[PDB]
Amino acid sequence: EEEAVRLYIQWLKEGGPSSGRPPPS
Repeated sequence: EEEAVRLYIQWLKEGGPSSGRPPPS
C-alpha cells in the first residue's frame, strides 16, 4: 500500500474528481 494511494483514496473520498482537484498520481 502507498501513501500516495492513501492520498488517492483520500482525494477520492474527500471528493476525488469532484473535490476540485486532480488525483494524487
